[PDB]
Amino acid sequence: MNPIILIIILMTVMLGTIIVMISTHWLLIWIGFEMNMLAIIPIMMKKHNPRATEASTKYFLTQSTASMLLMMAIIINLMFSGQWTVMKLFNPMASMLMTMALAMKLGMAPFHFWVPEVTQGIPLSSGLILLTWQKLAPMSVLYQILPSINLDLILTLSILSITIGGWGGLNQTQLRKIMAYSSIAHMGWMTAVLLYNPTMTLLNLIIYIIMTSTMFTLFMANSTTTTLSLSHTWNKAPIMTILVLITLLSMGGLPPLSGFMPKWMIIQEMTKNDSIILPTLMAITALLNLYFYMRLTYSTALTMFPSTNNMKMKWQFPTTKRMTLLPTMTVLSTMLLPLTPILSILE
Amino acid sequence: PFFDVQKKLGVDLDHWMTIQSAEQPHRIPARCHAFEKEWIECAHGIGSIRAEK
Amino acid sequence: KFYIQEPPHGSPNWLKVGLTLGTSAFLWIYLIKQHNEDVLEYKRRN
Amino acid sequence: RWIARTFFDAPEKNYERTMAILQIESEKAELRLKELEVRRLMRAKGDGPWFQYPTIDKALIDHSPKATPDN
Amino acid sequence: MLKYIIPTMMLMPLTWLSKNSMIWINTTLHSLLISLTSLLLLNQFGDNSLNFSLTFFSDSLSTPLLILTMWLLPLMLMASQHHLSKENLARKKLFISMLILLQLFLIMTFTATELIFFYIMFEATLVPTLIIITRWGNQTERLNAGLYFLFYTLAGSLPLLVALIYIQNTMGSLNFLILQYWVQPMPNSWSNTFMWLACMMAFMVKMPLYGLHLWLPKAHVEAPIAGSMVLAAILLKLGGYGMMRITLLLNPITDFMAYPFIMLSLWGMIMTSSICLRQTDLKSLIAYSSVSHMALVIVAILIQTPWSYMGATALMIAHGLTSSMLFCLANSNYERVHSRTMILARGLQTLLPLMAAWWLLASLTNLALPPSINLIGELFVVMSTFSWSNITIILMGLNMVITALYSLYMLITTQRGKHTHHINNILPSFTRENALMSLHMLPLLLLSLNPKIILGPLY
Amino acid sequence: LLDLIWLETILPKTISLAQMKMSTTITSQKGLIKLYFLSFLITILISTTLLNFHE
Amino acid sequence: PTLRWQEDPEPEDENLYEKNPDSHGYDKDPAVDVWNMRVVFFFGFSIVLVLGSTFVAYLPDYRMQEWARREAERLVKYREAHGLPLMESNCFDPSKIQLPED
Amino acid sequence: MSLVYMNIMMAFTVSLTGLLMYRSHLMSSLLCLEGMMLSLFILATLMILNSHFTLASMMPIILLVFAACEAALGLSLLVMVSNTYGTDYVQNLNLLQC
Amino acid sequence: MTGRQARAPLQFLPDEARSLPPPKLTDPRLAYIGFLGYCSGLIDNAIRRRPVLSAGLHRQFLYITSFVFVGYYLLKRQDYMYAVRDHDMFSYIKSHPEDFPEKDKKTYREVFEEFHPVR
Amino acid sequence: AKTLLHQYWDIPEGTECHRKTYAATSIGGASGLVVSAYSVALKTPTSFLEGVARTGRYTFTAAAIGAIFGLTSCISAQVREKPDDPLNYLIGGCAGGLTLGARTRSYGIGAAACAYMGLTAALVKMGQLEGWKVFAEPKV
Amino acid sequence: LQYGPLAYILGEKTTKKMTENSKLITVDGNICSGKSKLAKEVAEKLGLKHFPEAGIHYADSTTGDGKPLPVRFSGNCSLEKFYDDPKSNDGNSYRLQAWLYASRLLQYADALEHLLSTGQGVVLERSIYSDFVFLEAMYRQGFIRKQCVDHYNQVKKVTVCEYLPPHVVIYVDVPVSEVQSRIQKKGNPHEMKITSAYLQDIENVYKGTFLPEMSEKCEVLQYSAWEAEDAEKVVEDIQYLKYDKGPWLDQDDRKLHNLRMLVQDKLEVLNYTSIPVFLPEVTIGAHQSDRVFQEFTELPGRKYRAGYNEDVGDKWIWL
Amino acid sequence: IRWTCARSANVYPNFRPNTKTSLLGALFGIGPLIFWYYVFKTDRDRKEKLIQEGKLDRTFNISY
Amino acid sequence: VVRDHWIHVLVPVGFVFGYYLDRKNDEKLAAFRNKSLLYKRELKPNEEVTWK
Repeated sequence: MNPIILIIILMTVMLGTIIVMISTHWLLIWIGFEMNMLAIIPIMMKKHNPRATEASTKYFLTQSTASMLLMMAIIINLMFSGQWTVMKLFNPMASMLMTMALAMKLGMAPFHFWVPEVTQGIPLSSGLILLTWQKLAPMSVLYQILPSINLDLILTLSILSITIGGWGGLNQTQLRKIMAYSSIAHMGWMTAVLLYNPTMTLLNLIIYIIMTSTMFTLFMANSTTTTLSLSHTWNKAPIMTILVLITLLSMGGLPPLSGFMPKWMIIQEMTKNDSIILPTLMAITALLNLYFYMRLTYSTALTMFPSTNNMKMKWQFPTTKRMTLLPTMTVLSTMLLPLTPILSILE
Repeated sequence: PFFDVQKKLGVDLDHWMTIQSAEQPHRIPARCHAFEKEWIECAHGIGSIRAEK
Repeated sequence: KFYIQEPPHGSPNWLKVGLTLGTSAFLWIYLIKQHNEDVLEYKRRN
Repeated sequence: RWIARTFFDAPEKNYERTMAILQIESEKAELRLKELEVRRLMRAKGDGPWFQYPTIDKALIDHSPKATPDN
Repeated sequence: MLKYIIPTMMLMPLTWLSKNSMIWINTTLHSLLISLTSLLLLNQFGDNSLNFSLTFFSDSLSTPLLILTMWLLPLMLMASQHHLSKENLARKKLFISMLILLQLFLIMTFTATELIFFYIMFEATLVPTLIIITRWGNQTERLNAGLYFLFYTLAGSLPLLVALIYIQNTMGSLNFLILQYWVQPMPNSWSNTFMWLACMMAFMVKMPLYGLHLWLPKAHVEAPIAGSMVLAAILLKLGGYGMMRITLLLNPITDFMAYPFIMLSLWGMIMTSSICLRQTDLKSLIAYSSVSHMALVIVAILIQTPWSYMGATALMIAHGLTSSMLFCLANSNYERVHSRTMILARGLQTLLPLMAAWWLLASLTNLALPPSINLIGELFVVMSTFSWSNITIILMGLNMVITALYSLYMLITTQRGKHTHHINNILPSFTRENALMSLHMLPLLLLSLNPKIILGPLY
Repeated sequence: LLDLIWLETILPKTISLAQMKMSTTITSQKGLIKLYFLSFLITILISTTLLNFHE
Repeated sequence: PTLRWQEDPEPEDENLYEKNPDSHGYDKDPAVDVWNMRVVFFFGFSIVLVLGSTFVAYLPDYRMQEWARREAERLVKYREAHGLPLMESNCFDPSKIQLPED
Repeated sequence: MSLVYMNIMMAFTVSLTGLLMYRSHLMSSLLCLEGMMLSLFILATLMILNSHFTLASMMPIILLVFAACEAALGLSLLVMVSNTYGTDYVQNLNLLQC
Repeated sequence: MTGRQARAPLQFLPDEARSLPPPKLTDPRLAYIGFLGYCSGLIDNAIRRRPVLSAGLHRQFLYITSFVFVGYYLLKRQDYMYAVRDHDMFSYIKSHPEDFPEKDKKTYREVFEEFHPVR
Repeated sequence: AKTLLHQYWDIPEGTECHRKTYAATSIGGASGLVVSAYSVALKTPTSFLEGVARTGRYTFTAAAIGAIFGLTSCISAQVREKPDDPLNYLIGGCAGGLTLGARTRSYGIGAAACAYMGLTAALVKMGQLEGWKVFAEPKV
Repeated sequence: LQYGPLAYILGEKTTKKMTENSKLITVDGNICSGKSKLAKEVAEKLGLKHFPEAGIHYADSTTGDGKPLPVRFSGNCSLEKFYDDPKSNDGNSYRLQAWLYASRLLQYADALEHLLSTGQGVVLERSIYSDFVFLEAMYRQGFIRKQCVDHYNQVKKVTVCEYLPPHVVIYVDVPVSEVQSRIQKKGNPHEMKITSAYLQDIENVYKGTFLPEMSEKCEVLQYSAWEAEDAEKVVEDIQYLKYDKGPWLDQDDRKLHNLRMLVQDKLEVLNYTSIPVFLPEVTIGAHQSDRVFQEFTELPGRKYRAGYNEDVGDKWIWL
Repeated sequence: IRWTCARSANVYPNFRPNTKTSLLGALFGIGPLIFWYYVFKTDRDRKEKLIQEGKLDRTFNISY
Repeated sequence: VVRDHWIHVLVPVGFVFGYYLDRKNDEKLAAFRNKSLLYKRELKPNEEVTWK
């Protein structure tokens, strides 16, 4: 690693995502996804273990076949009414292939098998940047191409994403796999409301990016991969414990806390449409994806595990880790309940 | 979010590649030029649902 | 005194604190000026 | 009488507060019902200025006499 | 109301920038000042409810529960040491501030205009008590206790959100006057039955009813005194007040669809009075006592007589006082001997000579001694249910017989007859516990003198 | 009998055992590649021709 | 042949008496315990309880009760003087109805 | 409809199934990905030649160069896999299990 | 809902947002934003092991100033968005009187609703 | 799939019997083929004949559940002759749960599947009776 | 602190702080044989700085105030109790051993940071490699359960595999009876209670594994017993040592920058000290750990970030 | 303490759902409940039909 | 005596501030001042107000 090379590759990730955002041409959207891939591969393998090798291999294969299936859908779009305009499509087949390519690219339950495996063997900075930008970049495209999608596609992907991201997570004790299963569940939530009012989807994108930044920042502050290490960081610092409490319960989404606002507003502009059994099923699965948060809390801050010494040694040294931006994102991620009418900040 | 840096900074970096019936370098038409001109002017400032129907 | 050869800080640098207080005073005066201009615009227009 | 004078609030004040809150939230409820009906008919018909997904723009379209006569 | 809200916010940094050996006096003093301030609320009169402007109002049903809550807070705040009076300064301030924030969401929940605000503050009432009982539960299954607690209350309370957003987006806004004054009778579809089942089942979870009553007892016996008294008194009677709000809608269908809930409530009242006649673990008998009285409350709510609502609110407030007191007595006995069981530490008539008078007075207000408010509530509920049906009075008096039986068995079991003369460690009573007793039983008898306050909106 | 053991077998036990079984059958997969791409293949086929999405 | 532990025998019981026989409920600091007893009886009973008793003993006419008493007395005397029977039934005007015909 | 498009899309789907199912080596899978790449190249190029869509004929050569450097990154990853093992098999990847 | 002059680029606040009255000084929402900024500075002093409520006061002043500034701009955008939603709604009501007729308000002397008592 | 669910609900209920049970067997065979496809995609049964045995087992169990479901639906329609009450599909779902418990050879699995399938089949008839939309408005 | 990538771009490399005195020399001997005498001799006759023996309280000696903290916090090691009873079932051998592993690792990281930070080369004594040799010989006497040997092996796997080996190792050989005579001439009775077969097993493993595991990583100089000052021979054999092998030949600049940013913020170094396996001979219950942490906060110089600490300064909290 | 731990928390483990325990639970749990629900149906049918006929003693029956 | 201890005086300041803020809220809700049909008298006799 060189810092010049890393800042240049960060600039290329920024450039690729902005080209995905701004370009009215389909080729440049595909080029933006590809440049995002080509730059995000050496963000992984920041170490040199074979873990990152296998992880970047699996990510590259799924990422590349997603990109090529997107190009397939675009060339079918030009087989029909032929112009390079980001608009309503002209085929249920091309829209079908495009939603499946963006579900492979995004992370979705028939295609979600690569996400926990790729998050197991990478450093936390690489996992943070891949989760944030790879859940950011296709949402702009779906926000653009919404008016020509069969809802069976999006809704089956969303329901299955919420229930599989729930049911995975009870058995996994790696922190990265827990965060990845939470990511699959929240992307199901952010996919479900796409054909109804996408302002909710982009606001939930803002909220979830803030939440993931707080989570992986609070795991950058202490090199922890298991919950036993979280008990040792209970022993060495007390304020990390109450922030794990409040931020994990904000991932849980309880009404005094900021993570309830993306669920609640979705249920609002979901039940002004006359589907009701689908909101109550989704929200029962939202009750389901809180237990692994809860046992994570019970490991960290509300029970007191026995601790190894040399924390006796560590108490001399300061907590001199740098934090990128922890407290701003923390209290923005937890205390954003009474700012409900900031929905209108988006459109 | 489909941003509008394309329209705010004003430099049409991409609008020439986009449709047919643009400024070709040697001024030659495509196969369905007049049909595109009529369809684009039919669905220009229309709300994309009654433009559909 | 009391510290073996290593204070990382403790004597605070004066460029950073002066920069933060200066840009914060700049931001206060800018927001008061912008608010005055907006109230002037509303009371002119209506 | 003294407790009613120095510590409490008048019944006329309470009554006009009730009439004020009912007037305000009656305006709220009627605006909200009109809002949802306007939104649903504007999606169903598209005449309004809201659900206009961006169509083809003709400002880049410039006609000129080409090389081929039948264009 | 905001003048009754903002000194609780300003009471939060009091505990933080009060120094060592000083937080206790300041918190107790200023919470009692808030108790005077809330005693100054009672102004409500005649025709309408009392509006505390647009965000807030109070019926004459929320007012006694609110004054009860802010009176119960200093009682708890003095109750909650000697098991954490030797812990750390920062964690002690965190505990006391969490209790104050819990009170703040209790008052937010009782003073609600819109049911969405009510639901947000309802699960805001939920979240701190979780942390308190899980962290200081003082037994090896407090994990399971808090886990069952939060999962039952969320998994039941969740379709209430969907139903309330539905009533929001089909019939205007959600003022209680404008939920009132406009509600058309919704006829007997099956969707109306599902929506009624959603709202009523969410609050059935919160009461609890008989089918969901094992929610309670672990979350009392594996929980400290503060979370126990807040839990029992304010959370169960808060669920009761929530159903008293929301039952105004859906009148022509609750007649046809409210028969089985009356049924499960009655049979569970009988079986719960039977289950707390034989158990050990003294703390749990009061928990199943609360389950029995809340099943009686649910019978009273789902029949819809003004007599029934007056008896309902009287039974709510009187049982809140009685159960909070009797939990404090069981706490005192456990601080004497660290057993929590029943058959072990008998005697205690010789020693602790005036604590027996408080056990007697608590067990007789649990017995429904007839000038007390408890028998007023139980009596008008029995009157309204005999007007509802001519044969249900056998179940009511059977509850009465077995309730007297287990309450007086609790009295003559643990504190009657013989010291086991191996105990030999207990010291005589402190002034703090007797001060908490005089905090308990003076308001109950003063309400027994003047009970025209606590009867409900259908006075 | 009736309260404790049967009410704990009806409301917690069936739910919690079902969650444990579905977790240990979904997220407990051995880490290969060919099975994941064959799952993608049968997802494409089961979306196109069995229960249609483009029709 | 192992212990799995390193800690003290839990707990270390300290009787709150036997260092201060003049102590109230909590810790052996002799001044602030007297301060607590003074604040709980003066600012908890002596200024709260009896003042609340005098406050709730009399206040305005709750639910307009004695107002309704005197109003009913005047109304019964009024309707006895005007010859019509007290409590005219059909509280809403039977001329003010528009029945759905059949 | 230009019936050749039917057989080219059929060959695309055959290349896609060849990308998905594979048992022995990752190299043949990446090579069938290259074949799928060439399929999209050929189909888009035949359309742009037939329709006389003459201005934006950037597509075949640019799709070519970009997905070729994609294949270059894939070759670098496969060389790293063959470095960190004896072989480059589909198996011997049974660490990092789901 | 969708632009409504996305033609007419993104335009963080348009010039018609000066026609509405601005959010005033000491409005309660920006006061809550300032309280959240103070709590953010306090928890920043709580992450590193410096003494809380002290030795960070320039950071307190900077955080509160920046958050109040950003919240002021967001409140202006919020007010513009709700105002343009109201203007579009009432203009669409004015543009089509045929589609939304008013109810004939029959008084309660002639509204028949059945009774269905409770016993 | 779409055509067989459309021909399921197009037949009135009603006694146009054993066409409905044939449609229910087709429902069960399709769902069993779905589950068998995912299972053979995620197991490596080793060998191929064992995989064919697993697919045949899953498809025959699901087809038998759907068959006895439709049969007791038809019998409840013939006996009670009320086309509205969801108690008939409560009987149907509990019968399907008992057949699932019979073809797994257990007790509590069959009882829990009786409860769940009875409640869900009652909800299916009930939501078709009132009219609850498939997946969407999707309008406003 | 002025560090990070910004300092790496302002000042380009760290190869400018080189070479031929900036080096890692390590004097490894047996207990009371290869000691600070010869270490200070080569330090003052090579122009090169010295680190003391990594004892128990070196973690308290290297930072904060000069006073070593009591053994309720730095302990619970009790080195004299290890020399008294290396058979107590309460657990004293391995807790001491893991504390000494943390001590050796801390002083090794300090030496690497000081070698990178503007020279000028350092000497170590009884390094981490001799530390695992020492514990494996302690297991050759058989005082520790093999489960705990597996634990220490896991610690050795995680920690050691990130660092560069030292440049040279001066091995000192003193026979068993001579160390017996020296420790009898010292006179500490707790230290006099040590046996001789333990020391024999130390020498046997220390010659049988350590010197084969060097293998031109940490190029060696093997010296005899009375070969001591004799400073001319050791200084001159360093001066034409002919550095050939070891992974110091390939950095080139980048591993040096990554090691500078890995050693600093030393909690990065100490993230791998508690793995954990939870070690029934080592771990501590909750209530003892809580009262020990509260008493550690109730030390006057160690509470809440001694850069910002009151009662010493700094009169700048800005009112 | 052994008796209390056997009596309180050793109930639910151990257990197997058998035929006898299931029949006894369904005999003591839903049986008397549906019994009292049938007799409340009976009494409410009688009261509803009687006051729909209007032959009740409600000359003054105020406190309902 | 105020700087001797100021911790004990905080919540009366908070209660007076909340009381004044509720008075300002009721002054902000100053519509329907005399326009009822049940409480309807003229401004009398001094100055143009009937409740604050």
